[PDB]
Amino acid sequence: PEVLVEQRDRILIITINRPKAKNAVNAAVSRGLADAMDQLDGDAGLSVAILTGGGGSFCAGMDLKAFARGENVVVEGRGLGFTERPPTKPLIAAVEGYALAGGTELALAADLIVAARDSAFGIPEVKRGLVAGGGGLLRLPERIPYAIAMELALTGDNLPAERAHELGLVNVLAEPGTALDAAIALAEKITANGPLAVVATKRIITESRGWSPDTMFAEQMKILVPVFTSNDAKEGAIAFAERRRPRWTGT
Amino acid sequence: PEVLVEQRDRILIITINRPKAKNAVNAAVSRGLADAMDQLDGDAGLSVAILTGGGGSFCAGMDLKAFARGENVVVEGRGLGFTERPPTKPLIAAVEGYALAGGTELALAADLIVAARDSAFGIPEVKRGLVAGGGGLLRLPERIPYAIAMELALTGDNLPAERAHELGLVNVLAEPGTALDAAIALAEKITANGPLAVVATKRIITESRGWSPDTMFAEQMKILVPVFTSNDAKEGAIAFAERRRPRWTGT
Amino acid sequence: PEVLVEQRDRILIITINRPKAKNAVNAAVSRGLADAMDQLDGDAGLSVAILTGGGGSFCAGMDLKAFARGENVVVEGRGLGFTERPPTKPLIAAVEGYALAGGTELALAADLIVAARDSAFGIPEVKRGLVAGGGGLLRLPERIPYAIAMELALTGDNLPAERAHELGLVNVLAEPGTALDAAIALAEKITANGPLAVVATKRIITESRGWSPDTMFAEQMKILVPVFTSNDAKEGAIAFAERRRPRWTGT
Repeated sequence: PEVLVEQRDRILIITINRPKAKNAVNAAVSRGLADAMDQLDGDAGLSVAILTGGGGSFCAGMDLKAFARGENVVVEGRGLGFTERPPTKPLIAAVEGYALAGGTELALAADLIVAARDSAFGIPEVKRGLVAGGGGLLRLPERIPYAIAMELALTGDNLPAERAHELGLVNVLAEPGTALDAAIALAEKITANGPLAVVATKRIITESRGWSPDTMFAEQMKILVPVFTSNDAKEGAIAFAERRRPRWTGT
Repeated sequence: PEVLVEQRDRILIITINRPKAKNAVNAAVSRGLADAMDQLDGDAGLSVAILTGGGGSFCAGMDLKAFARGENVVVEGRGLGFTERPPTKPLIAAVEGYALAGGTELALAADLIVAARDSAFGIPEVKRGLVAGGGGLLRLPERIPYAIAMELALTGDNLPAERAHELGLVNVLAEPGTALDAAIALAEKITANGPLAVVATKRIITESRGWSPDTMFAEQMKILVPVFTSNDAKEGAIAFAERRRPRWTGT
Repeated sequence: PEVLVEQRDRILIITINRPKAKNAVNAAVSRGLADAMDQLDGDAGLSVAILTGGGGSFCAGMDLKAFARGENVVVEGRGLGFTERPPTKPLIAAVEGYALAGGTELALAADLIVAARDSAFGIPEVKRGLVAGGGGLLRLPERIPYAIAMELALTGDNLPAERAHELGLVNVLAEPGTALDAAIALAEKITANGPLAVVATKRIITESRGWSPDTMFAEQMKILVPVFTSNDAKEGAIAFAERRRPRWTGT
């Protein structure tokens, strides 16, 4: 299987299993990722997903051999796996080695990035006379300073993970080989919080980028009201009062 | 009094005076803050305000006890004091200790933040099954890198002031206990500049976020014309020519 | 000549030649810059431009003496040289010494900034009772953290290049006196990539700021299709396959 899926408590671990091809995205991998996100969002037993690449490399981008023969790597309505339709639940990318071109675009479509100190990002498409069309040009300038995003886009240069951490692209710098365990620790903190409040918090942040300051509080209030009337909200207050862990139901 | 107000030259010092409750915002504090901003903006003898919390702690958020009994902490049209209606004159937050939840949202509604090296920010609402609705989810992603804002929102973790300074959230790192004096020095630099030009500069920056590149220069020009025809503009030129301090009138 | 223009391979070097006036922009310099950009964009033999100031100083802003006598420094439809109409090809600013007021606004209207370790930026207009109207208030908050942009705007303080590099404003920190050579190295990396893909990458990044997430991929696709059907795209693939340098034609 070109994409491996493992359930661990409330956490879905998604592993691109194409290491001899540096985990490049073909049609198989693209469909596997989309299915994995449909599983994450559709299963009430899951809170967070982690995306990683096996064997020490995250993702070299779209498979060039598969692009050559004309495979349908881009699935209409999802893009490269999920670049044009990110999941509603939180997604963490855990990055070893190279995440280049489509690979950096997979990481950008996640919410959070955990990267080994020796890993690298980049969008080298222009070096081949191409353009990064998986959302890298639309998200990188919103994730790191605009001029740096512009530089990486125009040169195709690598962005080493230490610099990406300094620029705010990488949330956690991990020791080489341990990115996945650092992402699990981050995912376990997110799963310990209120499922409805977590999904509503991300929804407000992502959908507010297409809102207007005119109407930002009004729009946000519609998302807030179901969380504040939720059973979990009452359980949260009782558990904090009794100095114990809350037992979420997702209602 | 739950909010203390002091006039020092052209600077208004606003102190939340509820230290045994960690300066949490009840109805009293919320109304006091709104009044303080109305005083700042309405008094021609004032240029800048500083918001701080007494006793070594900025603000623990909305008072939970007051939220429990149903106090009207949120005043319609202002939010938590002023989160939904920031003042037109510059506001500096000086942060000792913890600024959490609503407290971080008060700081975000200011223009500038001075923070002690040992202070911390955070929005831990999701840990209780709630969501930060005082503007934290709408401003933090515009103040620090998007992924970091997302991480703090999803985990509820603390953001230590040193990191917040590295991320651009904190303007000045102060020695512990001295945040207020560092904020005064920053406020005194702002008050030395042209009052109309200062108020117009902030107005252009804040209102440009809801403008369109199509019409950005046109909109900005309408704000520029009164400042450039102002008496202060002529006084600014004369004083620089004569190598002396300008005497602003605010006209 | 108050603006010097030199062609070196595919790189246009634009030097403000007014060093006794600290390279301040008068009507002459403003028209020279606009002409230089028309040359860059109109000549198919050029890929990238560098803007610098001769003698160790980038640009002190608009010439005050020329503003005093009423020269038309701002040319309608271009602003200060090009602040209101940046070129379509990539522009790099190489900064020695001071880049203040209009000077920082010239640098902001570029795509990339190379700055000597001992150089400084700033917008001190408010210190004279004026406002920075050359785009500094509209671009700085999109280039460095919002609160820092706000601080520099309200105080007029200098932003030293080392800090500007930490904040993401400066792409490359250069040794003092060597900014121009560092900018050439950066320009040479950009010129080695596909001309159409480079111009299309910048166009997507700049025009996406005025797009909506609703329609962002649709808008981007219209720019992508000519690059992907281009002769250069095929040459890029052949050259990478044969492990040799691609010979771009710009078609």
